[PDB]
Amino acid sequence: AEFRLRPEISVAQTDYGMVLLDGRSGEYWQLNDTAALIVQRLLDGHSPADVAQFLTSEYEVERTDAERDIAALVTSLKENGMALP
Amino acid sequence: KKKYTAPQLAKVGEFKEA
Ligand SMILES: [Zn+2]
Ligand SMILES: [Zn+2]
Ligand SMILES: [Zn+2]
Ligand SMILES: [Zn+2]
Ligand SMILES: [Zn+2]
Ligand SMILES: [Zn+2]
Repeated sequence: AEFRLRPEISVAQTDYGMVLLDGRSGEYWQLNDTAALIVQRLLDGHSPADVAQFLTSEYEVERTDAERDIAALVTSLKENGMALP
Repeated sequence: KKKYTAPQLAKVGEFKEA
């Protein structure tokens, strides 16, 4: 249940936002503000359910949409080689 | 509450040898 980045992934906070770099492939990705917030809270050890609760309490988003959006982001992070399965 | 923008991930580029 623990969200983990792949070992070769580095993170930077920049003026464009949060960036993830794959040190093997050289691919690097920009996360928008919501994606960065989700990833940061998952890396803190919070569950996706925790993060959904946070998003609904802080943003104009329904709980159902928050859960789907978190799940889609995590799936995309795994798809694109940033997060471990 | 804050305006919600759905999470987005964008590939910026690929670092290679020069
Ligand atoms: Zn990789
Ligand atoms: Zn944190
Ligand atoms: Zn928790
Ligand atoms: Zn806040
Ligand atoms: Zn909706
Ligand atoms: Zn909805």
